Order: sequence, then C-alpha cells, then structure tokens
Amino acid sequence: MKIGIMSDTHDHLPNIRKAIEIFNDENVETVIHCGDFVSLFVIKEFENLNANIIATYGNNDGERCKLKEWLKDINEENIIDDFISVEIDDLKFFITHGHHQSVLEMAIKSGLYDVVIYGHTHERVFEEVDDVLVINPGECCGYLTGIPTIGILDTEKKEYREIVL
Ligand SMILES: [Mn+2]
Ligand SMILES: [Mn+2]
Repeated sequence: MKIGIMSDTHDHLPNIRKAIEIFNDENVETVIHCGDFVSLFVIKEFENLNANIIATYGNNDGERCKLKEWLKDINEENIIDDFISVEIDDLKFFITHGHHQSVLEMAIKSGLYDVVIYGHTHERVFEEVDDVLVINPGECCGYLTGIPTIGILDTEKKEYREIVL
C-alpha cells in the first residue's frame, strides 16, 4: 500500500541505487518517477527494483523511445508518457515532470484529482491546496540544492514523508 515517489535522478548512479534499495526494503507496490533519468543506462539499474514503474518524461530525456522499450523489457507493466493521469488505491493522480507549469497549475486548480505529483524544479514541496495533495519529491541527485531526496506516500492514511540519502 506504499507508493514510492522520485524524480530528477540526473544519472547519479549512487543515489539511484540508494533509492532502489530503500524502496525494496519497504512495501512500495509501485514507484512513480517523474524526473529526468537522463541516460539509457539508468534503466538497467532499475532492473533491480522490485516494484513496477510509472514514469514521466523529463525535458532532458533525449532517448525518448529507447527509454520506453527498455523500461518495458524490465517489466511489461511499466509506463512512461509526458502526462500520466491514473487512479490508485482509490485516488486520482496527475503526474508530470514540472516541465509545463500551465498544465500543472490547471491540474491542481481543476479539482479533478486528489494527488498531484511533479518534479523538474528540484525543489521538494509537500502541500495541500484545496483537498489536493501536491507533491514534488525533490531531486534524487541532490545537485542544485545539495539535499538529495525521494519519498514514500501512504495511499491508505493519505500520509507522506521525505527521505534524505
Ligand atoms: Mn527538468
Ligand atoms: Mn532536472
């Protein structure tokens, strides 16, 4: 019943592994990654991730179709689009790389989802803005802010918390 959240891994292999371990060692049914993986080899490291993967395309993600195939050879369930609007554990999700703010803003203001997830900015935030649970797990790589993070969301109690690496 635990969903893993992460973003902007920017090829940092170490922190990527540290997150892939932290996730396994827990429930974590699925892992949302809205970030810029940035390079194809990042996808191999994930072959070691127990849960499945719902990813979004970061704007730096060059190999757009290679990433998709690869993510699948790793698992048929794994999905990756520019925008993913799904329902999970009886909850409406809108996931996207922080990329396009206009669409992000409207997903929140709209009132069609319960939970909204994005990244891009590298600034982790965790706020409730009109019933909407808005989450940016921050930068797994820790490059711009120097604070490397990821996060786990409780789909049951609607509870969440950051994890520093
Ligand atoms: Mn970005
Ligand atoms: Mn980025």
